[PDB]
Amino acid sequence: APPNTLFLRLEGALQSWGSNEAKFALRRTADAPTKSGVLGLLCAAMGIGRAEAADSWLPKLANLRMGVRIDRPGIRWWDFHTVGAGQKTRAETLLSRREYLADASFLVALQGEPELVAKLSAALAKPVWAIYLGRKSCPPSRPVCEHPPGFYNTLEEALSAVPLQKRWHNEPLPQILPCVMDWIPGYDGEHAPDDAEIHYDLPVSFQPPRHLPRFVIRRELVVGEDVQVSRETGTSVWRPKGTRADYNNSEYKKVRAERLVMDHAACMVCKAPATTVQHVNYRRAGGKEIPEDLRALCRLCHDACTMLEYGSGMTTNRIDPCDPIWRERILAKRKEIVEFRSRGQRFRKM
Amino acid sequence: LAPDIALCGRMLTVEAALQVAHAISTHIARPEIDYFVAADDVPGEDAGAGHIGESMFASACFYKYFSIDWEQLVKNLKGDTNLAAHTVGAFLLAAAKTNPSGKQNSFAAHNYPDGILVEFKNSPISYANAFVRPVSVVKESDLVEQSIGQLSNYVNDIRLGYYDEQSPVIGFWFSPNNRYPLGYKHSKLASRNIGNLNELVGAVLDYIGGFK
Amino acid sequence: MLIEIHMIQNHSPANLNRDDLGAPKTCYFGGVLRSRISSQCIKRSIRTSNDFKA
Amino acid sequence: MLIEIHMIQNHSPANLNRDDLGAPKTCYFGGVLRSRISSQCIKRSIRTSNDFKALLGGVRTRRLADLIQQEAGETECWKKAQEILNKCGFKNKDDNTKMLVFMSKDKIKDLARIVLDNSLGLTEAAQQVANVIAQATLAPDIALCGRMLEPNDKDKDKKVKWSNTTVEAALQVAHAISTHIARPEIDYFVAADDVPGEDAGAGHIGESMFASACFYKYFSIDWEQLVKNLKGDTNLAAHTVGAFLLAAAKTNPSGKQNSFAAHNYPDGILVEFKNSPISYANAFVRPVSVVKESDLVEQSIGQLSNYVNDIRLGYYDEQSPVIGFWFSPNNRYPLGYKHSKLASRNIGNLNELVGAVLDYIGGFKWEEVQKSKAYIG
Amino acid sequence: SNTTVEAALQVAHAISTHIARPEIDYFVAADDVPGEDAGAGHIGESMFASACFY
Amino acid sequence: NRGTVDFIASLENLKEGDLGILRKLRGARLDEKLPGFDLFSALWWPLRQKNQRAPKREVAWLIAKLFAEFRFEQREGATLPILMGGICRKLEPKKELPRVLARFDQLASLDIMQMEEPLSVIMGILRKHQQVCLDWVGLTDVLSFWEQEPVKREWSDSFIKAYKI
Amino acid sequence: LMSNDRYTFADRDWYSPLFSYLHAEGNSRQGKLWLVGFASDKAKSIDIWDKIIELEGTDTNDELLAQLANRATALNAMRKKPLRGDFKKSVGTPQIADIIPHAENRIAINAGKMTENRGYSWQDADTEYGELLTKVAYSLEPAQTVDARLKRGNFISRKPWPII
Ligand SMILES: [Zn+2]
Repeated sequence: APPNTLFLRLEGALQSWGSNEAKFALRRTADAPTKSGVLGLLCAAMGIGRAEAADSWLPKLANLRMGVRIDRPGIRWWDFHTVGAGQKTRAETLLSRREYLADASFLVALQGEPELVAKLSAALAKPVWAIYLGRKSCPPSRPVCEHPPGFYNTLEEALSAVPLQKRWHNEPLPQILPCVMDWIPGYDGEHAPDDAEIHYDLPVSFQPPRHLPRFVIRRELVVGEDVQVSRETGTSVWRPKGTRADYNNSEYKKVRAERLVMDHAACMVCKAPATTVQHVNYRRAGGKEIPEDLRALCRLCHDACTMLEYGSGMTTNRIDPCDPIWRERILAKRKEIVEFRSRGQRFRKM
Repeated sequence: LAPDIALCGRMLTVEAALQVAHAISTHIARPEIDYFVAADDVPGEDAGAGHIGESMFASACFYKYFSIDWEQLVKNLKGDTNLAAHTVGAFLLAAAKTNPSGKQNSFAAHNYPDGILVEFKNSPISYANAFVRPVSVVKESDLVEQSIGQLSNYVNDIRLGYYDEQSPVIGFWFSPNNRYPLGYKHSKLASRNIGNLNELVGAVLDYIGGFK
Repeated sequence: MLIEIHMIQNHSPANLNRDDLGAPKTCYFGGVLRSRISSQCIKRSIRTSNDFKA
Repeated sequence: MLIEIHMIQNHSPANLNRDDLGAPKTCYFGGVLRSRISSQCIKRSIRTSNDFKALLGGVRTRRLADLIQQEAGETECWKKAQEILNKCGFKNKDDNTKMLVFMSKDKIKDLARIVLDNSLGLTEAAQQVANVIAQATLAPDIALCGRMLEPNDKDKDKKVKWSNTTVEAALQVAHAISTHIARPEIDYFVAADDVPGEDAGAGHIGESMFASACFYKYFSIDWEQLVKNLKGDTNLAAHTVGAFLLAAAKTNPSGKQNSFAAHNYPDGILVEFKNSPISYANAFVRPVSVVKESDLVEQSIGQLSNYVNDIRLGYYDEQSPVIGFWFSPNNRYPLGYKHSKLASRNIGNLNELVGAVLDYIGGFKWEEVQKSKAYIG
Repeated sequence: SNTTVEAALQVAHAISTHIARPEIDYFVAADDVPGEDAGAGHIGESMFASACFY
Repeated sequence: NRGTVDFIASLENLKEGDLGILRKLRGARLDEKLPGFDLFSALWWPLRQKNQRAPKREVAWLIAKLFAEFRFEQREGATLPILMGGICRKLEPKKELPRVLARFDQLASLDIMQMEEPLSVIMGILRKHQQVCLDWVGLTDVLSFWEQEPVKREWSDSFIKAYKI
Repeated sequence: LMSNDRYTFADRDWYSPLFSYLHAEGNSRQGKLWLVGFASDKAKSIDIWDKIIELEGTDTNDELLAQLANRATALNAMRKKPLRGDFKKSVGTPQIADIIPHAENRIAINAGKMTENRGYSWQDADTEYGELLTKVAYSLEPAQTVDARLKRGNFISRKPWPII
């Protein structure tokens, strides 16, 4: 089946779709992408300049029906923007305020002719020029060409075949999804209904910018009956590995014996029958260590090594007994253990 | 034919190439206040009339995003590809070693980036969705390493989901003396992890067309 | 071709952008408040710079 | 050319800077709580010291009429001096106080000779004192901190003409931050009655707050800006640079010092000449934590050396290198862990360090630049 | 009039030259006249320490 | 956890001699005196070699010393913030309550090495108000995972819930 | 455009003229009301906007309507209060001023009910600031201690105060 509709995902950290009430200094977003807004994004996708687009490309593109579904309705944030005149000639500074929509997501569906939709979707996979969201200081956070086309039906049906993506586990959700749709003719309701508002977003020209009124209707959707909630992919919260060493799984129990044969049953520093193994590099533990990470030791020398690294703040690189810099401290601790230990206490505890 | 007009745009058609976006921090904003007092050099010891004021400051770890249109820049220079490459390198140096001048005579926050990633792709994107969870600091980490780790996780997820389709992506992760690698294994999360700004500029320039 | 540059930059306690009142510029993303340095502030620092003049 | 100074200091339990509530000043860095000394405290405590005495050519006050009155030895013109100052543009804020004016101590004689003159009017007197105030920007302390004087105009009758009263600063002092987490503590005090016979009893536990910290301090001086600020005096600029370094090395903010007495000294001073300013505060995004055997200062210096080495290997360009000297008291604390040395010199005396700094800056000598003496009073 | 005199003596707090080791003393008061020795209680807590001060 | 429960049971299995051995060593490290090292090793090492999520050496040493000087019977639902909230809502709110609140709030800015003495102060306050029970296991887990934010949030939330009854 | 003393920028001054027009032979319904507002200082023009209002309600008490036509002063008094109490001339909390234009745009959805108190009230509108003042307080008092929790609890309770 030939494609009928086209899907656009508009979501970023900041975005702003200006309205006609922005006349002198205060620039305001309306609530949602407009027809003239998205049909400058499509025009910049196929590389059509401000001239040569009004006479040819705009009338065919304006012959479309589009609807916007709103999730994360956005929080309006204002910005104090100053333009420095000078740095006519004066040292004056012009002040203005600009409005942005923070943390918003919009799904736009444009329905029309099949091959025009195919050309538009082919253009969106590699846009000719830079693509932003309303103003050039607002890049998208998700790819615009993220959902495939299809031979769907009228805009309410086209705004139901997209899942509602989430981002983390306890992400709050709205039960209602308001949607804004273009009015539809048909000669039964040939006159505009009572609940229809008027928007000035029908583009004709861009360099001497020209906009025409367009009747706009509003509807609603409910999650669970029309749109199914999806789930996030990947991992968001990042934590260091930090694998605590285990002395009970089979892999470490075989690696330890392999190391105890690699050194011929001799403690490394004092050269006595080794009964234990001490790690050096800790960033392999949990059952993935290599025999080169481990060094064989006896009870006295490993107790001295444990004493020497109790509160030293060593995370991954621990004491290496083969290092000839740690020899003196290990020998002194061994002498202290020989002088002060009591075998009776250890024999009594076990 | 000046670089300052073709790349940045008009002084005050001539469509530019830069897409400097708003720099948004990767954690909870923590505004702090300062109670300064305009002290008097002459002692006087009379007529106090307290001079308590307030000035707000903050400290944050910002994620900054930039884009450059190569075709638009080339059309702006009408064919001087060497000049275009030189301007790209100059911007790569400048945007890395330049800070805003707001209140730097009292705070002097002359810090340097802790990691720059240069990518080439067809569609545009911004990794702002990586820090949808504010970064919480733990015992064996700092804020910078955790921000870089979250960026690595998002890059891993994107390259697992959005890749192939006869369009492989290329990364050029950089860090000063490689103190902050972008993840561990996973094909190093990008191409070569290099530790010098000049090497990064050279790598990008030699990737674009084998320039100088 | 579309070159993209991403940077992570930790800053000392400072005040690099201001509202009309004096506070640092902020924004909202992810359910919290985040400190923000505006787009037109960064473009003005990159332009008219001694690095970009040399 | 920029001269940067990075210092590591450790302080005894004290309270060198407090807010309106009396608690020591803190801040947030790296997601943890640090301890802070405000930059305006460091600048004031440096410029008002026994080491910066010869270069204190500026003054900051609202009572300029009192200065005019004390400059003479008669009944003076105190009321009409305040009337002239009201005519100037230093209007009373909410009909109270004045506006801060930074001016040289040299040019007050012109103010005395102009205000007292009777062969003129109030408007011309106001214009003349405004003109001489706008040309009082030649002092070592005004050449570093910078100035910005702007009247509210609410009293500008389009009769007093003003000029370029702003002086671009040459010295940028950062807020000092602790290299570790902040641990504030509360000292509890009771004021005791001297009379042995009280015949009463009631709890009167007071509340004082203090903290001890290892501070990292950062300074920056623009050499080319100092020449323009001082109109082209290389000797005066060199003397100011040397005296500022010597004062910053051996001074502390005079906070609650009669009860805590925490006159400590830095354990490391690194002075570097650069083309663009760089701060090393990112060394301490990970806080310094003590271990079984460690100085806090030694660990802090090791972290500083690690980050300095990382920056030098990372942001390296042969077009403009950086050369720096590292000073410790009798080489008590070497830069690092006796490995990966970076500093081009290892000084062990502060005077030799200042002499080497001046020698690199202009080939001057410290015993030679002391001849450039500013206003002392 | 002026009732402020600048102090000519600076005294610092005395800190020990080693890690402090606080200790607890468990006193119990004794009744001189004999009574009932069935859980006399009064296990007290007196904190004290010995240190080499600077 | 199970290593923590076994560790607490082993600590309560001790007699007066070993408790005195641990009591003589308050304010000291682990690598200083041989009898304390031997006793703690013989009490802790089999549990560490069996259970992978046993408490770390520093945390276990701190709990051992605190149990030595401040012997409290193990009970569930008697966490430190709950008892501090129960005690704190009995004093005047002008002088004493801010002092005890500051003492309790000092703990958030300390790491695990420099925390024996403030915890000893808090447990001395608990002992002065005739307390004979404590949750050693929950305190051990909280100290094991301390630098995180949710653990401190739950600590302060439990304190508020006990204080505002 | 600028926020100064005695004015905090909140946008959409629809509440200002809804007293005088509803006081002189205008207390009817006549369908829906439409306000056209042009703002300028001396010679320089600042802004032009318009607002539609569903006004099919009944009459209203004069006191509550006069309190409604004082929201600019109420919000300025909200913003001017400092964090811990310093007075003098402080700008109060500027972070509150960033969230005011979003909360006022949510209130303006139910602007017909708000005027005639037919389902809305000032105390009903005070609950809109609760969702955002918690997010502001998590930034203003970021410590995980106990006094910080009490400070957040006291800061959350800020509401505009109707004055005439
Ligand atoms: Zn051995």
